[PDB]
Amino acid sequence: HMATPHNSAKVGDFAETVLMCGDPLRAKLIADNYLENAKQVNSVRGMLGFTGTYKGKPLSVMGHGMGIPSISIYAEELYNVYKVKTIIRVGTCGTVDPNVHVRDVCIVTASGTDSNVNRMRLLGHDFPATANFEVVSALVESAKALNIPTQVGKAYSTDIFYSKEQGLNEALAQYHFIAVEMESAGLFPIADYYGARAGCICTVSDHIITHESATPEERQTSFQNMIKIALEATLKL
Amino acid sequence: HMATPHNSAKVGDFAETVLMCGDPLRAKLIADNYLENAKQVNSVRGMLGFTGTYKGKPLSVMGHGMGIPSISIYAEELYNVYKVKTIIRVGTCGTVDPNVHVRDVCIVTASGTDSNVNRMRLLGHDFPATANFEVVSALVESAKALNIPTQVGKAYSTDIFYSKEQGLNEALAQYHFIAVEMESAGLFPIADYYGARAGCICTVSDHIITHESATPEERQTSFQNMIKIALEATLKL
Amino acid sequence: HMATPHNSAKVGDFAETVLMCGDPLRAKLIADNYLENAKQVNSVRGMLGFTGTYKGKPLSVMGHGMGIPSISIYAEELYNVYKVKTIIRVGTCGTVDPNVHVRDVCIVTASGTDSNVNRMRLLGHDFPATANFEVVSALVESAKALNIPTQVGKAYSTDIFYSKEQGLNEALAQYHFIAVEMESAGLFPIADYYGARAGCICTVSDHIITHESATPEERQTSFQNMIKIALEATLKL
Amino acid sequence: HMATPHNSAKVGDFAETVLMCGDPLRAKLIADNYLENAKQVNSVRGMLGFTGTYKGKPLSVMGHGMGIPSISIYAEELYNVYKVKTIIRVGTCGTVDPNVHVRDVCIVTASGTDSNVNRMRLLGHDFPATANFEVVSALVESAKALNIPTQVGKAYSTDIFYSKEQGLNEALAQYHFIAVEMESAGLFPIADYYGARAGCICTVSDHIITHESATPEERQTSFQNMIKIALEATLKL
Amino acid sequence: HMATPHNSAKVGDFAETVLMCGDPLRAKLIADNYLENAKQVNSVRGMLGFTGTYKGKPLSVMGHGMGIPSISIYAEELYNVYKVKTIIRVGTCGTVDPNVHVRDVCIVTASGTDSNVNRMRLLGHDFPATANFEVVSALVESAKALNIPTQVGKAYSTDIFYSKEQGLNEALAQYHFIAVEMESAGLFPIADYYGARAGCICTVSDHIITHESATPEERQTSFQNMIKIALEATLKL
Amino acid sequence: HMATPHNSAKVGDFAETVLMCGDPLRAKLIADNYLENAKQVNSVRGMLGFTGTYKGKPLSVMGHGMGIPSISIYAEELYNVYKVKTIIRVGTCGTVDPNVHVRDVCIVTASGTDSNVNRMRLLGHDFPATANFEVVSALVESAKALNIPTQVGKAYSTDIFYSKEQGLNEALAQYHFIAVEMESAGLFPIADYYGARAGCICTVSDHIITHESATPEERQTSFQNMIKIALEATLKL
Repeated sequence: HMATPHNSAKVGDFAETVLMCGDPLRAKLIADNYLENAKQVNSVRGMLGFTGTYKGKPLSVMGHGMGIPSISIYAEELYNVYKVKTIIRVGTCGTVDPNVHVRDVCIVTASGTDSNVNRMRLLGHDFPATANFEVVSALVESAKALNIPTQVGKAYSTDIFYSKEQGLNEALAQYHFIAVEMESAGLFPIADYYGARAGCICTVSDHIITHESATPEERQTSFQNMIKIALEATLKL
Repeated sequence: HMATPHNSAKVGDFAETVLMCGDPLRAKLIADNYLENAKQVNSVRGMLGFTGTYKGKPLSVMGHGMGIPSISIYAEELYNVYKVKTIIRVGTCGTVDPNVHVRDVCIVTASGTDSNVNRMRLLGHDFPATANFEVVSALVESAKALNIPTQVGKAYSTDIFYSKEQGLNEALAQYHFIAVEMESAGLFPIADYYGARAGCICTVSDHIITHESATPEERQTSFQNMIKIALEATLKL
Repeated sequence: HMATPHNSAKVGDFAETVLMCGDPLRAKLIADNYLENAKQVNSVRGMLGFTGTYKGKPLSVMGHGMGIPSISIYAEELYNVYKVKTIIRVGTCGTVDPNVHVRDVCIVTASGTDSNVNRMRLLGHDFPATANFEVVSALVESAKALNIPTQVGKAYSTDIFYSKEQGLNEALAQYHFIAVEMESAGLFPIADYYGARAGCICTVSDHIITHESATPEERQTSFQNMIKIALEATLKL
Repeated sequence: HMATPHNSAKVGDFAETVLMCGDPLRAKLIADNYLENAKQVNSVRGMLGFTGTYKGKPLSVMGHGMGIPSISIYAEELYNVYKVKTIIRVGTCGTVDPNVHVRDVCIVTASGTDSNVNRMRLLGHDFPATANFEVVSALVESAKALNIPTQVGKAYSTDIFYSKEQGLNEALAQYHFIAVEMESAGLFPIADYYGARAGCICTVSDHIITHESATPEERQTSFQNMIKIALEATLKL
Repeated sequence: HMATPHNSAKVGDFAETVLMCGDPLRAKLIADNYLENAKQVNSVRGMLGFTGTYKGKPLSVMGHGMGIPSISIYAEELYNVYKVKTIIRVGTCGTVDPNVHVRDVCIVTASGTDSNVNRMRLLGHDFPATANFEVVSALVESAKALNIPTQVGKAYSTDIFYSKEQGLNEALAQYHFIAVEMESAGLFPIADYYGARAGCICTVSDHIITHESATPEERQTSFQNMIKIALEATLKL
Repeated sequence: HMATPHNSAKVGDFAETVLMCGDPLRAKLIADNYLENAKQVNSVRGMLGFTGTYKGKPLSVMGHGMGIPSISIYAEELYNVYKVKTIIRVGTCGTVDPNVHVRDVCIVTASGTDSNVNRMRLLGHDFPATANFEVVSALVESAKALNIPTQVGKAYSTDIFYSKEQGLNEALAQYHFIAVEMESAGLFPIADYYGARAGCICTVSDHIITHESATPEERQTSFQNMIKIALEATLKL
């Protein structure tokens, strides 16, 4: 009998800090290239998860799939069953902000959404999906120590990758949303429920307004910046 | 350059009919054990997809991940880029209906949801996520020919696997929803948008109100029934 | 001492199968021209209802008035007090679909709406108003036996006949809604509540986008086809 | 070709003031017992309408059927096509107010609702369905002149006669709603749109909280009071 | 220990009738120029309140600040703690109605809003913020005795003075809202809760569509008219 | 002609950094006891505002009234007309969190709300009212330098001081909201619109759940601690 319907890991197999990204093959890339002593601890549904050490400190990395419902399953389980204390989401994003550019690293303070999941948690009201301040601060300070500039601010998590919605990008730009992605607004309230911590850091692959797009080489540079910031932050958490 | 951001398959690598299930490893099980001549055509993000034949007719099977946002990405791409004509979702479900029991096969005619994705398509109004009548009929007729009883009726697709919502199950039972799952309400409107076809068939693993639960052996038997119905239906579609 | 506040019929005065249309004078025309041994069983509020036989089987026909609140009153009473098992709504509709034309016969699988009644039944969520599959199938098979082509698919039930809403028609057309009327979305959830069956069949009088319109002579012919399909379907139910 | 799809009357056949009630047979009773020089001007769908004189002044009376969608059709047509200036709704109601009793006459100043029709008119915001002040005033003074006490205050128009909603009656009572009915909230905004006038007066048939119910004799007394108030008010309008 | 968190007055220091305006300095001007024996009874938060007599009858005047939340605090306290029976709001307003002009006096019968406060009182439904009919009638009659023409009809209370909302003014004009301000819709339901009375009268300082605006001398003239109407109305209440 | 309808200050009369609190008399106390060379720059509506220096750096202090609509007027004007760059709200709050106590200092990262103002800015979606990270960090370190412990996390801004809402406090506690107040959720999106910065710090006067309450002497100690944290923070901003 598995510890959860979606994870074959035993309790204790996950470290107290987990980095998560949507693509399980990127979780494997992170484990292979940045973790020592790495072991695979889950392969249910292909959602690869790993546990090793980064500069001596135990750390896990696991895929979360695409969209709020998917990350909600995995994060709820990590906090509840596996007793994880901190999850940092790592990924790519689009941007609409006029002063944010392709290749920028975005540290998320809070995330809006077009999902109903947070209204359902707070009697239909506005519940800001808010990153933990110690996690945000650790990402900011790590980036500074690594000499990597960052953008710090709001994300927007959508349920629909293939948006047909007119006027959305313009409103997001007006209020200086810096990242558009699909998961962070589902993660932060789950961390709240469990008295635990979460954050998110993303790299800008596309400017939704100007249509600038990162080259493969720029995506490599940005990814290497982002993952080093996240990894060094875990030593602080 | 991949044909889509989430699929490395070339146009033409997918048959005009695709079976989809949330777990890519179950897609592989279907391809290996029920399709002949199965070839893997996608492994991006571990979301395995295959193309082979059932009784000589080309058929594909691919994972769709968990939740409406995930299936929406994959289905939008299959209809738009790969020119798929028919998607049949296959899976397990819970039930709340007093006349539905563990091991029952459920053929979905329409699906409700707590997602916002369909309100956003229809100016905020009620948009029923409705299965295609030829697909539903093909599934019903296939089951009749295979001597397998079916329940035919409404599903409910939730964004939240780990529900904390009081009164929901009782209202679903009152109106005889037969299946609770997480994806069909996102699939059916995308098929509409592309002038294409979709349906869903599921087997009951759990009764959410009585707490009865299928054993692993029962889940295997149910799966075998369901998949035979779906495969035979594809010959009619 | 009436059995309901809106119906003087005694329990037993209605057959288990009832055809309903908005106009009570059309219910009388159906009863006079297609039922044998028809007896008037209600005239409260002018909402004429009749009971006789069609080809030997008991059948009733009654008006339901205009709009969801009106049909809700009459259908709730028919299922609850009069122990009706099957209601088939018959009527005319508009269409927005590019491939549906005036004079087409539409068999409804599910209906969207701008009403709040179904959100109120399902804790504010999306509750698809869904026709019973056996009823839909009986109507489809009846039309086939009569060599009458049909369109099968979604309707949209509006509270506002004199719409002023910009963009609605275009969105309905985009998702291939085939019929626009005012009642079916209220009928189907009431059938669900009582564990009973309902369906709807309509003929297109107007194309809302192209502005084509049926002549009076064409409306009479369409009506005759539609009512024959429904009557023959009742024999299979 | 009829002047509207629901009314065979010619332009000019309706007086500038129209009394309306849900039951067309009650419209006929009002015409038969209170109008002189009465002629029937509509019988489409059985929705009887009449035009005569009350104490020398032309006055019409017509049924409107049950529910907001039904009255919306007939009232929109009366103001737009028939150039009516004033509609007064007359009917029965329930009450929840602790200081209102069965047999009381209620003059409606504004009406709440669970319908979406008024949100759709005002960009989703709160649009109070508000009676015209001159009409309200004419009803109040007419009652004073006739020595009939009245209750003056808010109504609530519901789409669901067979309510299953918990806590509604208690909230309506807390805010001293005096009448529960099904149509007035749909009438007043249409009058607004046409720069015209509307009101509503109702007699209490039932106390929804205490379950007191008017006897047939009490219903006769209250009806005679209400209709005399309405008729006398028309002379001032 | 103060009688409320926002008011230093002792129980009884307020008359049973209170005029309120947004600007506490204007409340002081009203007390100084129109009340006899006026004494200041509150200065908490600068929200000046006063109690005196007008033509022998006890009357109070107090500021309520800007917006629904502010007036909700002060009015709730006045009705609950200070046992006030009647509150009349006096102020300035904009208009969008084509037949309303700068300097007009508007007597409010009911008020719409973009606030959520009334939906939260009535289980999410439409709750009309409705003025007490005796107050409306007293204001109308007072104006007539003073030979001052008045406009009588709906207001709209917004939370956002600096509106950026497209299409709102056009919709308000189409349904003949005569006044735009920020507080009345919050006042009237609180009066209902306590079984008390409220009304609102304002003078048009700006036409939002034509951009016409009152001169300072005209604003003084209209204010004197409006305040005299309110004062005389208090003698009838 | 005033620079704005609610403020008599000339352009330039406000420093680029402004502390704001609800009570204008508390604004006056802050200016008198903590600013040097303070001059009053506004008295419209009694909403006192002042400008001086703190430790040599220009600084203003002004009241904002009670509730989101009030602070929206003043903050919009300060950012737009007066070209303010940073607003820090200072005040008192309640708490429901089990780990937060009376006298605690709360630094707000983001604020939820039952207001509609932010949905109206983002096409009906969830828009998190989010404090600027540099401001939050300036407040946290200022407290660290002063050896004052702080709580950092979410606030909830309500429109209704006199809440009657069942289950709200329990949900706020479950998700570890640390502060309940009435304004911050309105401030943060306005700062966003103008490309500027805002934050909020409050001291807990009351525990809503335990009913523990600050003595007047304790409120004074906490207020001084909070205000010194804000003042020192302005020197880093």
